[PDB]
Amino acid sequence: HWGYGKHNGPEHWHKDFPIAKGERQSPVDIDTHTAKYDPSLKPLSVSYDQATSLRILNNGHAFNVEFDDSQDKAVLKGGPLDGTYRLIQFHFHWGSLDGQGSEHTVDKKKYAAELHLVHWNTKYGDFGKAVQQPDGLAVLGIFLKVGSAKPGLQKVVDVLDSIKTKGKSADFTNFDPRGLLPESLDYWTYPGSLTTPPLLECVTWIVLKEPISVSSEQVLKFRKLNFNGEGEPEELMVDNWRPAQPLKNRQIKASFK
Ligand SMILES: [Zn+2]
Repeated sequence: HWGYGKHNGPEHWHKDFPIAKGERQSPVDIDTHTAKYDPSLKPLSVSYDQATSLRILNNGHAFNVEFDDSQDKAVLKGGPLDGTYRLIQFHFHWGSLDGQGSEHTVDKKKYAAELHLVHWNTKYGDFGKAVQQPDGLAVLGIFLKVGSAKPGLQKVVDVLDSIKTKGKSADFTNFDPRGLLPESLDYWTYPGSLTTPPLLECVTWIVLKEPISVSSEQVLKFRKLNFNGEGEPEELMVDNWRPAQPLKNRQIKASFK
């Protein structure tokens, strides 16, 4: 019964998920002056040309755009990563106001939203096995700021009315996630965790420096979603972000000078 309310929000999660107070929790604040350039990192390889989206689901905490992850069709490689990571889903975190919503922060700055493209390491066979490993997942995080619209987001925004409430899904084929990426792949990377329960410490985070712009109208549509199920009291799906956690014994590395 975790969520983002007063009585069940991030500050409560540790009671059911003690790993919430662990050594490599996410998100974190990215202190840009203390991140260090690492010349031995590579460029990221983001290979989404064969991506096969299937469905969009309101799971009660966010909406997930799900992919076919039964072959190496949309993969992330390179950067800090060893081996091949398959795209399974993406989702967002966002605020009630444009001044908050991101999970990671940059010099304490909060963005209006944050996109998470979730990938699992093929050496572990399935997502469920991958999340039990320290190098199981790679999550590409992309900040959203409010300004110009993102044309490649509009197909997502337009289906949201059909998945208003928890448990609703809709077919969502032929969506191209390349239309959600910024121009630059410059990034920061560090070892962390899922940002939702069970908070497993299985993620190599790759957070892009360049935000994407979305319009106020696009984010407004996110904010019409509901945390509740149909026929339950309406609670808008807003402020579905975990705040920054202690960095502890971690260094954030930069791919760029
Ligand atoms: Zn997320």
